[PDB]
Amino acid sequence: RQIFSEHLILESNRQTELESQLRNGKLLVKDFVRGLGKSEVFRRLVLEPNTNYRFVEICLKRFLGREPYNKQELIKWSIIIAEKGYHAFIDAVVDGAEYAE
Amino acid sequence: MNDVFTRAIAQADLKGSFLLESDLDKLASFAKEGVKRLDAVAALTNNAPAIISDAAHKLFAEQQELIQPGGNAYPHRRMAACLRDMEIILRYVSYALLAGDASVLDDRCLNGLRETYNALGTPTQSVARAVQLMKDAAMVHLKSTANVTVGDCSSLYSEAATYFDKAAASIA
Amino acid sequence: MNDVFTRAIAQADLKGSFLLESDLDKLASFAKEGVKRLDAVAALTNNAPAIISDAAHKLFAEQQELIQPGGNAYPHRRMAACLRDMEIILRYVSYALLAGDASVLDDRCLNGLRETYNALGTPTQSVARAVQLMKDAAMVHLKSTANVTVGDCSSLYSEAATYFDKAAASIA
Amino acid sequence: MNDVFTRAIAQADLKGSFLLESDLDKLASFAKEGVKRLDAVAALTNNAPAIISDAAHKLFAEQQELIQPGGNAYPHRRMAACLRDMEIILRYVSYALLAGDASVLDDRCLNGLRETYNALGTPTQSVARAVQLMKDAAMVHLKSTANVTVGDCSSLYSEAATYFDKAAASIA
Amino acid sequence: MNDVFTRAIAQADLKGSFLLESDLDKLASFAKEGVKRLDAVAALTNNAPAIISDAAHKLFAEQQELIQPGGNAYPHRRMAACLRDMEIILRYVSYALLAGDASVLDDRCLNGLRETYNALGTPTQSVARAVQLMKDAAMVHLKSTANVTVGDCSSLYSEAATYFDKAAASIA
Amino acid sequence: SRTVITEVIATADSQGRFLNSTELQAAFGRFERAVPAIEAARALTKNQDALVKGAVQAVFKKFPYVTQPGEKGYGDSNQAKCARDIGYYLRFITYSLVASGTGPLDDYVIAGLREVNRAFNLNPLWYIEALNYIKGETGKLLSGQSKTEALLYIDHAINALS
Amino acid sequence: SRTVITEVIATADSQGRFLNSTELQAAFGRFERAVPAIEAARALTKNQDALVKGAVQAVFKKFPYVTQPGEKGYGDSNQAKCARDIGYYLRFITYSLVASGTGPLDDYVIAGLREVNRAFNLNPLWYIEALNYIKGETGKLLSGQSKTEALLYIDHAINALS
Amino acid sequence: SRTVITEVIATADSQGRFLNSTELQAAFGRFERAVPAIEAARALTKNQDALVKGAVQAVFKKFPYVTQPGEKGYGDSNQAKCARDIGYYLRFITYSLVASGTGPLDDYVIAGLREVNRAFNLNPLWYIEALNYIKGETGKLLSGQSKTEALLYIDHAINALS
Amino acid sequence: MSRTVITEVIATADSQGRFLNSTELQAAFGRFERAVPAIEAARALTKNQDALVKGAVQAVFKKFPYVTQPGEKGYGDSNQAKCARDIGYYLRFITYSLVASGTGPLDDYVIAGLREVNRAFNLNPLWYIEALNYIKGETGKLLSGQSKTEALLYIDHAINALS
Amino acid sequence: AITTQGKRIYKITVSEAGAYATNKHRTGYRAPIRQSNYTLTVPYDRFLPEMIRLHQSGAKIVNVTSVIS
Ligand SMILES: CCC1=C(C)/C(=C/C2=NC(=C\c3[nH]c(/C=C4\NC(=O)[C@H](C)[C@H]4CC)c(C)c3CCC(=O)O)/C(CCC(=O)O)=C2C)NC1=O
Ligand SMILES: CCC1=C(C)/C(=C/C2=NC(=C\c3[nH]c(/C=C4\NC(=O)[C@H](C)[C@H]4CC)c(C)c3CCC(=O)O)/C(CCC(=O)O)=C2C)NC1=O
Ligand SMILES: CCC1=C(C)/C(=C/C2=NC(=C\c3[nH]c(/C=C4\NC(=O)[C@H](C)[C@H]4CC)c(C)c3CCC(=O)O)/C(CCC(=O)O)=C2C)NC1=O
Ligand SMILES: CCC1=C(C)/C(=C/C2=NC(=C\c3[nH]c(/C=C4\NC(=O)[C@H](C)[C@H]4CC)c(C)c3CCC(=O)O)/C(CCC(=O)O)=C2C)NC1=O
Ligand SMILES: CCC1=C(C)/C(=C/C2=NC(=C\c3[nH]c(/C=C4\NC(=O)[C@H](C)[C@H]4CC)c(C)c3CCC(=O)O)/C(CCC(=O)O)=C2C)NC1=O
Ligand SMILES: CCC1=C(C)/C(=C/C2=NC(=C\c3[nH]c(/C=C4\NC(=O)[C@H](C)[C@H]4CC)c(C)c3CCC(=O)O)/C(CCC(=O)O)=C2C)NC1=O
Ligand SMILES: CCC1=C(C)/C(=C/C2=NC(=C\c3[nH]c(/C=C4\NC(=O)[C@H](C)[C@H]4CC)c(C)c3CCC(=O)O)/C(CCC(=O)O)=C2C)NC1=O
Ligand SMILES: CCC1=C(C)/C(=C/C2=NC(=C\c3[nH]c(/C=C4\NC(=O)[C@H](C)[C@H]4CC)c(C)c3CCC(=O)O)/C(CCC(=O)O)=C2C)NC1=O
Ligand SMILES: CCC1=C(C)/C(=C/C2=NC(=C\c3[nH]c(/C=C4\NC(=O)[C@H](C)[C@H]4CC)c(C)c3CCC(=O)O)/C(CCC(=O)O)=C2C)NC1=O
Ligand SMILES: CCC1=C(C)/C(=C/C2=NC(=C\c3[nH]c(/C=C4\NC(=O)[C@H](C)[C@H]4CC)c(C)c3CCC(=O)O)/C(CCC(=O)O)=C2C)NC1=O
Ligand SMILES: CCC1=C(C)/C(=C/C2=NC(=C\c3[nH]c(/C=C4\NC(=O)[C@H](C)[C@H]4CC)c(C)c3CCC(=O)O)/C(CCC(=O)O)=C2C)NC1=O
Ligand SMILES: CCC1=C(C)/C(=C/C2=NC(=C\c3[nH]c(/C=C4\NC(=O)[C@H](C)[C@H]4CC)c(C)c3CCC(=O)O)/C(CCC(=O)O)=C2C)NC1=O
Repeated sequence: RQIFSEHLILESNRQTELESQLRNGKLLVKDFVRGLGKSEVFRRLVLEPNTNYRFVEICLKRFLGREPYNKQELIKWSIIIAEKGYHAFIDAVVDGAEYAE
Repeated sequence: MNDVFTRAIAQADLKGSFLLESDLDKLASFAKEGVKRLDAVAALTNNAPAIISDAAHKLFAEQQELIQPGGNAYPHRRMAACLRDMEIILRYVSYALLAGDASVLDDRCLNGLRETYNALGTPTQSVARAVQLMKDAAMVHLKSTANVTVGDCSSLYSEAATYFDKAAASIA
Repeated sequence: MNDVFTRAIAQADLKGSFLLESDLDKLASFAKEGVKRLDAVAALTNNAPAIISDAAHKLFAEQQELIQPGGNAYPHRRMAACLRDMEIILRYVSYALLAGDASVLDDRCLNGLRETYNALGTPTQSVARAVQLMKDAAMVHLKSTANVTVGDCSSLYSEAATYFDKAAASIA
Repeated sequence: MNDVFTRAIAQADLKGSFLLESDLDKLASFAKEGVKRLDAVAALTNNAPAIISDAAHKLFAEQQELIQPGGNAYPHRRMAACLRDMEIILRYVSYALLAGDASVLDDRCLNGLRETYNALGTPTQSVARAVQLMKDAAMVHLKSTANVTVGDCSSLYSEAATYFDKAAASIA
Repeated sequence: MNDVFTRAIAQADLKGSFLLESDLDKLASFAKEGVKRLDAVAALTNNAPAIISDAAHKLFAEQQELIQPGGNAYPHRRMAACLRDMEIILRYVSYALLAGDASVLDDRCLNGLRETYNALGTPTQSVARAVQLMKDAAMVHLKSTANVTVGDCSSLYSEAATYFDKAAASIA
Repeated sequence: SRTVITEVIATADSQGRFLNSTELQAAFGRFERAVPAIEAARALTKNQDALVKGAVQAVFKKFPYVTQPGEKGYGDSNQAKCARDIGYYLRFITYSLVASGTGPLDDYVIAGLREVNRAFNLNPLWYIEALNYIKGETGKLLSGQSKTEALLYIDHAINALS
Repeated sequence: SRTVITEVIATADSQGRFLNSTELQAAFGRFERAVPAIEAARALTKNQDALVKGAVQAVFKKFPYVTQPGEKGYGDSNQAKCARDIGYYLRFITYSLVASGTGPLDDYVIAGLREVNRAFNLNPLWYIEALNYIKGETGKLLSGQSKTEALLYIDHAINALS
Repeated sequence: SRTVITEVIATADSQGRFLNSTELQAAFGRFERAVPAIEAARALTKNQDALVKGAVQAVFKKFPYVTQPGEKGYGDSNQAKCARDIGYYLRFITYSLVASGTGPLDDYVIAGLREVNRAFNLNPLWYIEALNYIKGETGKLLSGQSKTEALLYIDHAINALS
Repeated sequence: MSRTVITEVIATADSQGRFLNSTELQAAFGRFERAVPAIEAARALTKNQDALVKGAVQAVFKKFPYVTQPGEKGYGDSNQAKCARDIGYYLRFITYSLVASGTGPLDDYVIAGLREVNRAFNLNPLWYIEALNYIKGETGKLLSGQSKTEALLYIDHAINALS
Repeated sequence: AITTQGKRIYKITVSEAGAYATNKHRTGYRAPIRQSNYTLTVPYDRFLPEMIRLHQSGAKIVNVTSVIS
């Protein structure tokens, strides 16, 4: 619900590998969140419709829990996507200082 | 993200009907020329450093005010950002050339880029000029007859020109 | 996680020299049979729920104490867990059969499954029995010549047998 | 993390039968005396800070080596940590009191606290002694019947003694 | 993660008394030659790539089994790890030199390096010989009296040699 | 949707790299397989009416009781919706054939299938029976390789339902 | 123990690069300046006992009910351990003066100050007064750089108290 | 390492699903390029001995100043290192052609390339033009599918170098 | 937005949500003492800018003869001019860093994006390393005592980042 | 993570003994406190950053094992 927004909670969207790893205890919550971000459903349902900047806004609201400070933050974050993939964007967000704090 | 096949499928589904035999024939012709399309895409991919370097040299010969102190490409970070932007746009053009539809290029690259450049103070006309220079330096490479079978790739050349012009018109 | 071709390449790298001609012919002979291996893996995938259903029916016909209260697969969630384990075992075995290398199956699926069942109290012999039941069902579905051309695939069936046997022995 | 009702249901499911009328009778006997248990737990909760202050004062009194430098309880932050440990173990005993089962005690922290205190180096018999003496201090408050209607409280005292001593024996 | 001054204060806390004036004299002398050790640390940081390059060159010259296929640093990304590890080790040694205590060295990654190199299969004797090689190179680099004022620094050299040898003995 | 080309491009775009040789090999495989798939799509498009009507009738045969009063199959409207749904499944199978990927099915049909079937109490077994009928008649209508493609997609739909 | 040089090492270790100029030259400021700080540490060592007693009776003075029976002040051994605690605080002041940083103070005494204060009904105001008294003495005992060395740590201690 | 079917299994494993029409079509397109890439690797392995010498000589031709003393190119052991580098590149190109994917060349050469070339002070343009010479000579050794596979892989290595 | 002593102090105080403690103002005092040799060095280095740049250009050409012949990067009057301009840039940012008492000007204006620009334009880092080594040699004479060390720290930092 | 290096996961046994406890007592607890010893599985790509985080955070690791190979 925090990542996929409760309307994508469908049996087709259900990451079962991540869930089983979590249930084992071999997966951290940070890694479960990251794996949900780095998933086909998150790219196809969230990244593809939106531009890099609106996708950054969504990811800041959902992963950090806070809306972007201004449009310049959208701009500075969108370059990670544009140049290294939204996988590198998600890794930067979830392995950042703010998420860890 | 759409290619030609998914574009046809989506339009047919909006009409709520199967694909007509004309549409299937069009897609068959597309698939038949797909090998030439792959050749052009590989030419663009393998020559990305050459294309970017030539476009940069030409652009900074034409527009010296970029590389002057107080210009928009003056320090090393700004020059590296310039070259990075050119590489990214070339990447999305090659994606759109493989797919056959400019939907990926417009959706993922150009959809809000002019607003970004205005917010950054970047001359959008200079970015468009760099994109046209990459067009020239690329069609130099797409037309390289050597090492491949000879044939009529005029349609692919027109398609690549349209994608580059779409990029330039979107940024500026 | 490798395919057999990567195994040969890595061995060549370890011994420093190129691939011998014997190795190259072995790899080419495997590869020309690849369009013949695709039908086998497609037969495993297209019939996967049927294989799982029949294997579960036979497995729970053989042993009732599991379904019985106090048994390992008595609670409804634990029955679902049983079903999902059979599913994943079959899926990763099909992965390995396609790859022609059994290392993927050990590296990603079978690495710590035995220890997981040791920690969870599940009898490993029952999982081995389930894997062998899926062995039988998979062979049945693989032999079906309907909708495919006739041919001699003894290598494929024997390889699938070895893969399922290794998985079953690994679990217990 | 189990309740007396939860434990009864667990055994009933294990034997596969319904809940026997004797088990229901004992659950009803427990439930009719619920306000007993709630008043004890609530008084313990309300008077916990005074209990912990008294416990700290005495454990400083009889045990002296800690308070001077070099002991496993000199520093001020280490004092905050010790107060937190005594508070949380008192709270866990309160949990076991309300639930009526020690599984809420044994499973959660007692398992790991053993190796934790072995690794830290702080003596465990001192911890058990502090548990017993804080039990006495809390029991003194638990006697207080004022502001509340009078009644019997022996069974709750026996259960609390069992749980405190169980925690001490686990730690020791 | 404790400085020599912090370490001395830690023993003062352990004794629970003040710092004796003799220890104060030692610490004042340490802060007096702090200029000298800062120059040493600057000479270590500024010439870090040169030291690492010389150490790598002669380490690979002396031991050929690593570069060759199947060697611990053959795949051309394992040498990435080799050079990165050597740089990290010299960063830690510079940290220790500035702090004047090995506690900052022990706390961060001396404990884990041994077991990580055990798990990876990296031989520790090669790493230790590399540490001696960087020790010799850094000794030579810091000996350079040019561009700096002349003075007595044998104490610093002994400290640095002890730190490098201690790191190598820890990994080996 | 999700085709070979789209997976290639999206995988490149998620690592932020240019399309390299392996991606172009996959695209080449798609472009070579396009001919049998388009042939299969044309075959299933020509005979859509016979396939849909026969599938509906096979569904009714397997479950006669559904067409009884008070059940889902009674009434002209419900059987018209039956024919409509089988037409949807056939349309998306042909779309997946042309696209050379299960993307059209995974997006249009399979995404949200369980929720919708459980909400309207539609038995998946009806649709599996209809798809099995389509599977059977594809063998007659299609020979050789286009049959294999159509069967791959119909099997994917069936496994999605069951 | 977050001392300035150790903080340098940490804030470089979290990153992948060596100690740059700012770090080295801040260490240089410390290495020049340590002499007045350690001088003030030894000076406060020489005057420990007088500061201990004087602060004890100063806190006795401005808050009279402590002198009154029925409070924490009442009790001979109580007052003895009160003097022991103020001696702890002066020892930590000397520790911080030696360390050229606020690390030793925050390591032991400030860390979890409010929790222990509440648990033992020892509000910070009494210690605030004691440290104001000790600051008044350090105002006359030490002059020059060492005066500032004493005053800054005394102020950090009182700010942590308040 | 990585191949085409390796990427297929990786994608399917990530999505937690069985191999579909897209993935098996990619595997088919990979197995169709099996034997032409095999013959390309065969041809490059046959001639390697002349290519390595020609490559180091073309390197010296492109950078005459390197050969003179006081530079990297001067020294017989340096000559052997040049030959070994060229042999490594050609060997991994053959491995990649056998594997039908740029994986072995990615993990055996490209991974860690820039920082090694910087740390050992090896100029990448040397290898860029050495691979350019190897490209020129593969232009004549082979023709057909094998030649274009060799061209793609060599060009990928070249773009990696720059 | 540079990373200087004062600004690193302010940033590490802000991140912890606290006022500037003793040690922060303490390091700031160290910096304000540092500044006098730094400004002296920057003055002595900005006065001699043209001779330094000229000597650096000539030294680079001497150490790299091959760049001078036809068909290379160094052939041509325009490439001469851009060599002089690049070395002037490096010198100007070294003086900036001296004044600011930090590597912020160099790390932001020159170092960040250095490798990408060099690679794209096929510029060899060794040219600028030799130019900066010449500048180091000359500022060995131009500067005395503290100022020489302060200038050499930043020239060494630039050289290390070039390598 | 597809390559051979993305393989070969590693298990790490971590204890949060007093070196971690001091720094966390200074900084403070944002979350409830857990047991000292735990087994944490990390891939090779994240192996180095994870150990850097563990060492900087002040924890002491008990034993490192190669789960794969
Ligand atoms: C922030 C500071 C800064 C630096 C350092 C900088 C370096 C720099 N030098 C450039 C041109 C150049 N610079 C040189 C330098 C060479 N000339 C030869 O005489 C020497 C051997 C050698 C110098 C030692 C050359 C050859 C070029 C032309 C490269 C080309 O365009 O192909 C360019 C490309 C802009 C153009 O085409 O004019 C940059 C970005 N730019 C900056 O904004
Ligand atoms: C995939 C879609 C996409 C693209 C392409 C994109 C480009 C982009 N260009 C940027 C800045 C920039 N872009 C340029 C390039 C321009 N200025 C020069 O003069 C040239 C004339 C011209 C290039 C030909 C420069 C110099 C900057 C730096 C601005 C700055 O750092 O202040 C930035 C933000 C700054 C950063 O984080 O580094 C982005 C995000 N963003 C996107 O979401
Ligand atoms: C592994 C990745 C891959 C590559 C590298 C590739 C190249 C490639 N190009 C081919 C034919 C061709 N290639 C071209 C393209 C050329 N025409 C002009 O000369 C242009 C310079 C240039 C494109 C802009 C043409 C026109 C054909 C023949 C088309 C036909 O016969 O149908 C063929 C088939 C050989 C044949 O038709 O006899 C291949 C394999 N295909 C791939 O799947
Ligand atoms: C990497 C791929 C992967 C595999 C292979 C996998 C298997 C797996 N099955 C599990 C549970 C389980 N699995 C079973 C299966 C047994 N029941 C018996 O009927 C059968 C003989 C046997 C099935 C073959 C049971 C009973 C449990 C629950 C055990 C318990 O709760 O105590 C668990 C524990 C974690 C969880 O389910 O949340 C794993 C990891 N999980 C994965 O992510
Ligand atoms: C899109 C996915 C895809 C599949 C599924 C595929 C399979 C495939 N199987 C083929 C023939 C064959 N298929 C098989 C396999 C079957 N023979 C026996 O009945 C066994 C029961 C069974 C093996 C388990 C065999 C043995 C051949 C003949 C081998 C040959 O072509 O020489 C052929 C070549 C002739 C044709 O069908 O047009 C293909 C392309 N290719 C693909 O691109
Ligand atoms: C899961 C619930 C939980 C438990 C079980 C728990 C016990 C516990 N006590 C600890 C250390 C400690 N334990 C004690 C208490 C001992 N020393 C003396 O005072 C006494 C003899 C004795 C108490 C009666 C002290 C003082 C420390 C601090 C050690 C240090 O900071 O170095 C630690 C190490 C990490 C930390 O303190 O944050 C734990 C986990 N804490 C919890 O959050
Ligand atoms: C806000 C939460 C809450 C509390 C605090 C609570 C206390 C509480 N206990 C009651 C009954 C009672 N409660 C007790 C228990 C007391 N007898 C003594 O031994 C001890 C001081 C203590 C047990 C440790 C007794 C003896 C009764 C009379 C009913 C009976 O047990 O027969 C009553 C009903 C008063 C009446 O009889 O008219 C209340 C309000 N009830 C609540 O819902
Ligand atoms: C911020 C970094 C830093 C710099 C820039 C620096 C330069 C420097 N060197 C100095 C003296 C000195 N410099 C050294 C350096 C040693 N002498 C030998 O030649 C060795 C090769 C060499 C290093 C091991 C020594 C031993 C002294 C005299 C120490 C003393 O008398 O206290 C002084 C104090 C004298 C004055 O005020 O003019 C400074 C400022 N020192 C530093 O810590
Ligand atoms: C915080 C700092 C820290 C370090 C540096 C550390 C050591 C370390 N070395 C590693 C691999 C490696 N390290 C080396 C280097 C050694 N092997 C020999 O050949 C060289 C002479 C020698 C250089 C000192 C090599 C070759 C590997 C690759 C082994 C492999 O691929 O598994 C790895 C695996 C992570 C990765 O490579 O991405 C670690 C964590 N652990 C730490 O927590
Ligand atoms: C993307 C493709 C797609 C499909 C496949 C689809 C199926 C579908 N069929 C529906 C109605 C229905 N569909 C049927 C089908 C039954 N009729 C006969 O009896 C057979 C036994 C059986 C068919 C094999 C029936 C009975 C209803 C009416 C159910 C109701 O109104 O509650 C509905 C409810 C919405 C409405 O029409 O009001 C859906 C969503 N919808 C879609 O958008
Ligand atoms: C070095 C680490 C450390 C610190 C920081 C520390 C503070 C501290 N002071 C305490 C008691 C005390 N603190 C004071 C001081 C205050 N009370 C009166 O109101 C005075 C007016 C006022 C003095 C200005 C007194 C008098 C006590 C004795 C209370 C008692 O135990 O009876 C206690 C209770 C346990 C004990 O020490 O016996 C602690 C933990 N203790 C430590 O081991
Ligand atoms: C399997 C992956 C792999 C690659 C790619 C590889 C290249 C390579 N060649 C090296 C040595 C070297 N290689 C050369 C050759 C270059 N310099 C000139 O002679 C020529 C123009 C040019 C050759 C075209 C030289 C000179 C050295 C010595 C390093 C030095 O002098 O600084 C080194 C440094 C370690 C050593 O071998 O001693 C590497 C990493 N080694 C590998 O294990």
